[PDB]
Amino acid sequence: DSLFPARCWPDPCAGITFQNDTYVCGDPRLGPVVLPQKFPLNNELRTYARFGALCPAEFLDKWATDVAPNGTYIYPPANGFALDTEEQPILGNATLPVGMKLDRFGSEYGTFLAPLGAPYIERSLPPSNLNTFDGMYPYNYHVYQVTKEFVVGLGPIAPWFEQPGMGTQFVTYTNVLGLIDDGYLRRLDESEYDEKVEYSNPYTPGPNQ
Amino acid sequence: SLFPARCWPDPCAGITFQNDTYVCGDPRLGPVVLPQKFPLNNELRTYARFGALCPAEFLDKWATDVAPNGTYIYPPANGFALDTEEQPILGNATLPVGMKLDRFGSEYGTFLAPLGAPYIERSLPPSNLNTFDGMYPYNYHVYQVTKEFVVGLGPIAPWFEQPGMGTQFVTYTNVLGLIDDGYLRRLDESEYDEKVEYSNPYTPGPNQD
Ligand SMILES: NC(=O)c1cccc([C@@H]2O[C@H](COP(=O)(O)OP(=O)(O)OC[C@H]3O[C@@H](n4cnc5c(N)ncnc54)[C@H](O)[C@@H]3O)[C@@H](O)[C@H]2O)c1
Ligand SMILES: *[C@@H]1O[C@H](CO[C@@H]2O[C@@H](C)[C@@H](O)[C@@H](O)[C@@H]2O)[C@@H](O[C@@H]2O[C@H](CO)[C@@H](O)[C@H](O)[C@H]2NC(C)=O)[C@H](O)[C@H]1NC(C)=O
Ligand SMILES: *[C@@H]1O[C@H](CO[C@@H]2O[C@@H](C)[C@@H](O)[C@@H](O)[C@@H]2O)[C@@H](O[C@@H]2O[C@H](CO)[C@@H](O)[C@H](O)[C@H]2NC(C)=O)[C@H](O)[C@H]1NC(C)=O
Ligand SMILES: *[C@@H]1O[C@H](CO[C@@H]2O[C@@H](C)[C@@H](O)[C@@H](O)[C@@H]2O)[C@@H](O[C@@H]2O[C@H](CO)[C@@H](O)[C@H](O)[C@H]2NC(C)=O)[C@H](O)[C@H]1NC(C)=O
Ligand SMILES: *[C@@H]1O[C@H](CO[C@@H]2O[C@@H](C)[C@@H](O)[C@@H](O)[C@@H]2O)[C@@H](O[C@@H]2O[C@H](CO)[C@@H](O)[C@H](O)[C@H]2NC(C)=O)[C@H](O)[C@H]1NC(C)=O
Ligand SMILES: *[C@@H]1O[C@H](CO[C@@H]2O[C@@H](C)[C@@H](O)[C@@H](O)[C@@H]2O)[C@@H](O)[C@H](O)[C@H]1NC(C)=O
Ligand SMILES: *[C@@H]1O[C@H](CO)[C@@H](O)[C@H](O)[C@H]1NC(C)=O
Ligand SMILES: [Ca+2]
Ligand SMILES: [Ca+2]
Ligand code: NA
Repeated sequence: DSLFPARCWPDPCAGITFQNDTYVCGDPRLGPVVLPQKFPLNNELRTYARFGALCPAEFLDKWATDVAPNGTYIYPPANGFALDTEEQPILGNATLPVGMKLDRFGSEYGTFLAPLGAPYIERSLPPSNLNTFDGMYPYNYHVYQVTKEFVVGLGPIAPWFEQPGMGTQFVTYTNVLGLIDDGYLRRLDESEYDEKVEYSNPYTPGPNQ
Repeated sequence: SLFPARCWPDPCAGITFQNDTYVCGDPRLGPVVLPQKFPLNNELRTYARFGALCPAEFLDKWATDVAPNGTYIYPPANGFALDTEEQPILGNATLPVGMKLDRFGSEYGTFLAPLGAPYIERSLPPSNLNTFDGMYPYNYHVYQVTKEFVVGLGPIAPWFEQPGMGTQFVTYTNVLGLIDDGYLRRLDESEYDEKVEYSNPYTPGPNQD
């Protein structure tokens, strides 16, 4: 393991402007120095090489507008859905059933979720989505459960940010907070997603029903 | 917990013993011994193999019979998730050279997932963890694309008491054929035992010209 690929030593942070010691190389775009060590977060991050095989400045050079602190991450086209052979996004409008569990790295003003437990690398997220903004939600990780059916854009996640992607994303037409407001999602606390059976599916009916 | 606590005292009630080393002596219920090492143990960390059901309940719901002659019933539309009009969500997509895929199953089949996808994201029955070739414990195979080729690519519908919602790659030619024609190569476990080997070096960064 370790924070950087072995090639990056002895100066892995060369080219990075230090800003704040909470983050890798002092740069919030490179995510937090400290990573989760409890289930399920550690399970979702077990396959996560933060910069792939790149070093920090190469990673920022590739995926952001500038290695300097003013550089912003560039996001994939077509809302990050994987593209078919004709460059069109693969997705469909789909009804999320009551009982389905969803999770998300990001504030509740966002519109992108994944099925509960998807690996971080399946989400094609940059390292900064693991930064903590509310101490009640370390690593900006939120878990929800569908309390009333609603329709979302549903489809595969394109590779991005030096990761393979290919999770499924749910792109909502109301942001998360709005969906909670209107009774479509409820928040789950950690006791509701800390055992294996709580990842299983009781709501989908069988073929013989 | 192998069985949900609700199934005690006698979880194997209704199951006919057939073969030892399988849960309740029934190969449809998968092996007793589950994988002990990364990445397989990472892929099964969220797997409750019957959900909240007891073995006979699970077979009654998902197979044609609890008796040994029962066979698992599979989801329609080749297991793709369905949109609000009951059409499968998928597109034809080019898999790029370098992409890593994996699969629980034999090389005569056609369904793969992105390397590292959780077992519950694949909506597979317990018997896809059965070992048929000691060279491949749990029938777990990993591949890398060596020449680009087109697959059906889409979200995985929930089935078998699991949420699904990984992405599946549905090949037009079985795995063995694709290896033989030079589209896939087999990976040794040494080639997927480190986090960096799950990252993506082949997808290019956005154009900034
Ligand atoms: N296996 C995974 O890891 C996986 C990844 C992503 C998604 C999925 C999910 O798998 C589900 C399908 O399961 P199934 O066992 O049918 O897959 P697979 O093993 O690839 O087989 C495909 C078809 O090819 C035929 N055939 C396969 N072997 C032989 C053989 N030795 N001899 C003769 N014919 C054979 C047969 O029609 C079979 O149904 C589907 O619902 C899908 O959602 C799994
Ligand atoms: C690094 O900066 C943070 C402040 O960052 C802001 O607040 C975060 C919650 C998040 O919104 C970031 O994106 C923001 O840029 C410092 O956090 C403060 O730390 C002081 C410690 O003296 C503490 O008193 C305050 O409570 C913190 N402020 C907030 C708003 O939480 C942090 O200390 C900085 N790191 C270092 C090493 O100084
Ligand atoms: C599971 O076992 C069966 C054999 O039947 C079981 O074992 C007996 C010793 C006895 O205890 C029975 O009551 C059990 O039900 C295997 O089926 C045999 O397979 C071989 C090789 O393929 C074949 O030559 C025999 O004809 C088969 N016998 C029958 C009755 O079909 C079966 O292969 C085992 N399955 C697994 C996954 O191990
Ligand atoms: C598939 O098998 C079931 C169950 O078979 C019985 O139980 C097994 C464990 C073993 O002991 C078999 O030899 C048994 O016949 C069949 O279910 C029927 O179960 C009823 C229950 O009242 C019993 O009366 C019958 O005799 C069985 N039916 C027959 C013999 O026609 C089931 O029929 C089998 N599969 C199909 C497609 O019918
Ligand atoms: C995806 O493309 C297939 C056809 O792709 C060709 O055939 C495959 C077997 C494989 O060799 C590919 O590399 C080829 O490019 C479409 O299948 C056709 O669909 C139409 C209408 O749905 C049907 O009438 C044709 O007979 C199908 N062809 C075959 C050979 O079955 C498929 O529709 C495409 N899927 C999407 C979502 O665009
Ligand atoms: C972004 O900022 C660049 C200059 O940043 C400064 O120089 C670099 C080398 C670092 O030392 C950094 O800490 C400094 O703040 C500009 O050259 C560039 O044009 C700016 N980008 C935009 C889009 O304006
Ligand atoms: C999904 O629904 C939204 C809102 O109703 C609509 O704007 C969009 O075109 C639909 N997309 C598909 C693929 O049906
Ligand atoms: Ca719990
Ligand atoms: Ca290795
Ligand atoms: Na070096």
